[PDB]
Amino acid sequence: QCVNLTTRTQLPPAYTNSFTRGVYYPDKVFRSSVLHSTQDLFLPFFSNVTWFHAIHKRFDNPVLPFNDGVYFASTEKSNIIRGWIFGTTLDSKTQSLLIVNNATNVVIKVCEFQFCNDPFLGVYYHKNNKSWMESEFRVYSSANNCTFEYVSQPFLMDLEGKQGNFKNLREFVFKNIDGYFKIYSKHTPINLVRDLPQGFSALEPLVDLPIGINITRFQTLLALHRSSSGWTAGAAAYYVGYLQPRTFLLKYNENGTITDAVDCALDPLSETKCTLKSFTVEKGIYQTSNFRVQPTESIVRFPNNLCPFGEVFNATRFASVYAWNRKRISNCVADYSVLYNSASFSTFKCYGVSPTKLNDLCFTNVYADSFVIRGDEVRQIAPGQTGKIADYNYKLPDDFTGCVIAWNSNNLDSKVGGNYNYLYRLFRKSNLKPFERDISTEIYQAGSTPCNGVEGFNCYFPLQSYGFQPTNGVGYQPYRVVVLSFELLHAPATVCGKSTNLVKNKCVNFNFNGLTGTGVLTESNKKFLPFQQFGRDIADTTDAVRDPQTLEILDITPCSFGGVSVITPGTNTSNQVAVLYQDVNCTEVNVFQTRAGCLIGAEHVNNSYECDIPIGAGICASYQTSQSIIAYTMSLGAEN
Amino acid sequence: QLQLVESGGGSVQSGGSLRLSCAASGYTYKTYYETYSMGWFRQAPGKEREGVAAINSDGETSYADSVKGRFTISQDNAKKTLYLQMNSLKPEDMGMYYCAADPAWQPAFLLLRSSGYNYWGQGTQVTVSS
Amino acid sequence: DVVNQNAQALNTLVKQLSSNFGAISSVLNDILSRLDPPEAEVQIDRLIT
Ligand SMILES: *[C@@H]1O[C@H](CO)[C@@H](O)[C@H](O)[C@H]1NC(C)=O
Ligand SMILES: *[C@@H]1O[C@H](CO)[C@@H](O)[C@H](O)[C@H]1NC(C)=O
Ligand SMILES: *[C@@H]1O[C@H](CO)[C@@H](O)[C@H](O)[C@H]1NC(C)=O
Ligand SMILES: *[C@@H]1O[C@H](CO)[C@@H](O)[C@H](O)[C@H]1NC(C)=O
Ligand SMILES: *[C@@H]1O[C@H](CO)[C@@H](O)[C@H](O)[C@H]1NC(C)=O
Repeated sequence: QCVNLTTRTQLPPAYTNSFTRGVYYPDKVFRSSVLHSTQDLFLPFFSNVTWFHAIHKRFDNPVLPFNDGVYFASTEKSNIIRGWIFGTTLDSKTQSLLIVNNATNVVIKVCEFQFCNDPFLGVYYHKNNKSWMESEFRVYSSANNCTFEYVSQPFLMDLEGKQGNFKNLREFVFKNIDGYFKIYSKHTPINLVRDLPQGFSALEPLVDLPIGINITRFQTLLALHRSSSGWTAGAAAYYVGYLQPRTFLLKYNENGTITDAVDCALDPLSETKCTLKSFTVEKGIYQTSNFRVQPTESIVRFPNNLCPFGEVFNATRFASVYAWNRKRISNCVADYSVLYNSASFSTFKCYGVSPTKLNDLCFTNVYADSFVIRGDEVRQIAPGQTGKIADYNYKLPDDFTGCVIAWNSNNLDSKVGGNYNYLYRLFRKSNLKPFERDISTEIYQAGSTPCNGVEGFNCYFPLQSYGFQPTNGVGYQPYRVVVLSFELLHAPATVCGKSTNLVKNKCVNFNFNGLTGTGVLTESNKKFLPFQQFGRDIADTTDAVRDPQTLEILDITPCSFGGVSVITPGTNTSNQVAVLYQDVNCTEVNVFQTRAGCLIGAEHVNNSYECDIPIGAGICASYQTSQSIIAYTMSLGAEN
Repeated sequence: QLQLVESGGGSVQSGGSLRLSCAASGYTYKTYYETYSMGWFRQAPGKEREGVAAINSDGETSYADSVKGRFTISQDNAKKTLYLQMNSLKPEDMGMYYCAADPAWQPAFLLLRSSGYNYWGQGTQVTVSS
Repeated sequence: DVVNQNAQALNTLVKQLSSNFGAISSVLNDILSRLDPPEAEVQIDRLIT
């Protein structure tokens, strides 16, 4: 519940190592004495595992992740491990997988169980008539929303006193593959050599529950007993491991069990064992895989003339809605970051643009219908809004794409004399056309009077004037309205608008002038004409380049030098090896320079011997006298 | 005509943790996109309709600094449903919440101004007792 | 003739990479980073074939 542990102390994270553990049966398949390999989420050899234990003032309970899949050791003596809380986010809003056994039943409930602030199991009253009674059945608060309650057959809950050795060595492998919360276990009673768990172990499946949920966390229901405020915790430890996608080489016996299990990436000798499908390697040099120089990073060069954005947007001579000055925008740097920092706007409405890729994606033909109107008439210029503007003189179509940008200039365009020169339309004769300037300057005849210029009797003059007083309200302010229309995907893009540094002599992954290339970037010496950009080789590939931002001649040398060569003697002779990389320069990392490549882990000799293990270029290898692997030029014969 | 359905109200105390939700209705989605400029325009008893939590089509959230640090507006574009996790309601959070609509893209300094919203929802009410 | 024979063999083996083999282009990054990956699997399958 909430009673805190008196024996809780922050013990340091002792990083022990899973030596030979982590080998399980993959499925129900039998073979007879083959060397079968596979690759799956495994506990790797000689990898860190966090040492956990209990003592009379150190007793903890870590929230541990269950992301990939976990390994679990347990060196009990008197059942210090009791149960498991396999909760995803340790919440009762979702269902937490509870596993518990009080030496009666392995009770599995896929239910919503609330994690208490300090749940604890344990035993007490072990002086007279003990019978292994339990401390507190208060490891939860809520109990609801059960999909599948389950009781398996109870395992060997060791009520028998087996003290001393770690014979209660419980190996638990837990993972999920497609809703299968599988238990891969095998209780292996140890044989005492010197006090420690190490040896060749094999594990098997026990039960599966096809549930279909995820779990990302776990704790473990511990026990308390004294050889925990009133009944302390004894001396019993365990390890905690994970699962990583290693590649094993399993050897089977005659009658079922695994005999040898060899992980690949532990040393390249084991990699050679993986490749050759043999646990015993004969005498000779071999070849495991390839070598790949890693690309370090990338170099991207953005393009840098400018569109009239300090000119049209900062103009003085303006237009009207009755006749708008259609700006011609074609093949200019569409600087939309200087459109972005302008916080002086009033109404900025971008309908069908790519507003994240303003500078990235660029457009075919941009038409800026910029015209200054009265303040209230901004809400009508929209696909979906009509009225005094949209159906009278200036129609955006229903296939409109572009922005509508407005900002006020009440300090300059307002006047006591008033900006009555910019005239606007009030009535409507014909159905309004999209993107067509209606400049019909004829009297709006609404009757049987042929006006033809005169006003008065049935002669309506809708060509009215802006009253831009210096004390205008919010509806009469002169807004510098720009409806930035454009044309999308009907031409190759003309109106088109943060580069990186230059890194030479390193294996990077550049992106110069559309192509994303990879190689060590040096500087060439050729004669590039200023239009000539791409050097081609005899193999018709990219050889020598130039930055489109800064004029400079470059040279490219590709990465991924050669492959992996493995030098070994006979396995019955020795198990020390030597590493050779195929025709590389000594860069990666004893270290020798040969014509065959950079040699690793050998001794050079000022003599010459008869060739046993050849390498190349008249250089052979041998295991002579401490005995090690020496590198030497081959003896050509007896100088008789 | 583009319409919206406010919901998510609830009469709580001073410091309530609720969530708003704006169900998308209407007939016009006048854009080639499904991402829009929206915002929960609260109109308090005794104050005007004000931009409290607003977000545009790119995700630039617009907040007021008196209510900043508690609320969480999340425009779920896969269902066109605007949300506002009303966390720890101060006593000025009472009011009729209006999610407004726009088929366009507004910046961070114009999402709070309700002058450019020609499509308005119904409205939801939250009673924040002090 | 031996050296030129092996040279023409290696040059032919390199120049067959420039053939498109019925794909969009002979460059792998153009197929993998532009169009549909369930279609790029078909195209890369043709390329590897
Ligand atoms: C385990 O972690 C420690 C960090 O404390 C590190 O020094 C060590 O190399 C790791 N691996 C092994 C096998 O101990
Ligand atoms: C899968 O795992 C995540 C991570 O905890 C969890 O949030 C989610 O509910 C799980 N189930 C599904 C169906 O995604
Ligand atoms: C054959 O099986 C028996 C029992 O099943 C086992 O004891 C024996 O070790 C097996 N043979 C070999 C060579 O392992
Ligand atoms: C590359 O090899 C040359 C000699 O061939 C040597 O001088 C140089 O140091 C080597 N560079 C690296 C990085 O190994
Ligand atoms: C071989 O002899 C040279 C001098 O000729 C000496 O510099 C070198 O160290 C010797 N090799 C070894 C491995 O000691």
